[PDB]
Amino acid sequence: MMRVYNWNHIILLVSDDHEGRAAQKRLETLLEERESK
Amino acid sequence: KVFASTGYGIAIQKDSGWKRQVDLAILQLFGDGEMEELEALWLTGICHN
Amino acid sequence: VGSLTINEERSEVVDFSVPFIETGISVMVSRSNGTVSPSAFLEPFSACV
Amino acid sequence: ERVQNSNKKEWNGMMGELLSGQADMIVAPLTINNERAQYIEFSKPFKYQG
Repeated sequence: MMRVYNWNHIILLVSDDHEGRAAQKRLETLLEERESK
Repeated sequence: KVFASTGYGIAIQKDSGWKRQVDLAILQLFGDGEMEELEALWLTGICHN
Repeated sequence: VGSLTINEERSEVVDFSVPFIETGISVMVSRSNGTVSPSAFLEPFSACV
Repeated sequence: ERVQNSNKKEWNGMMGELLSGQADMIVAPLTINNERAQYIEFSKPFKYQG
């Protein structure tokens, strides 16, 4: 959804549970990018 | 009493992310004081004492 | 990597690193020195005696 | 400093507030190391020291 409308700010709320923690881990691994050049 | 107060650094292209990790290594150099030893190797006078 | 200074009209163009050597503008002379004791021993004794 | 029975090293002081987001920008006798530059972005040194 970022660079759909070029969006660049987010504040999250995690469910204190394995579901929210695992989703947070997945998005944290997703945010490891922009290694240019 | 130097009338100016500035510093010597390195020029990088704009928006080049490598300079962060370069400055981390610069502080790694600063963390052990090797540049004082190279100053003893390079920047040392005679009757400047 | 040459010995150039970080300056305002230079930092606006490109990206700069952390300065690693403190620098400053001064002047230098080749001066023989001395002093003057002006017509006395400058306040010779204790003035009470 | 390491938080007890949680094996987590946590900053204190000014960095206990700024890295926790509780504070805005800081003017200080900012002694610069590798770790503070790792977690806090820095300006150029205002007053050279030793």
